[PDB]
Amino acid sequence: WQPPWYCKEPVRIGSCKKQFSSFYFKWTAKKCLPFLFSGCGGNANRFQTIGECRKKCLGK
Repeated sequence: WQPPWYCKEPVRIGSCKKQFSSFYFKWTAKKCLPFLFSGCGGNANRFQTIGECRKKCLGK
């Protein structure tokens, strides 16, 4: 692994009055940080558990 898209890909929440759990891979950290996603306006840097986290941005 060498870093592709995901790691440097921006965190987006969206805007509607319910939030679902998410993790984004933080590029200057080297691990995933938690947030919550609303639904109405995200991207694709969102790992559903912290075990999916490492498969896009570490080579594991």
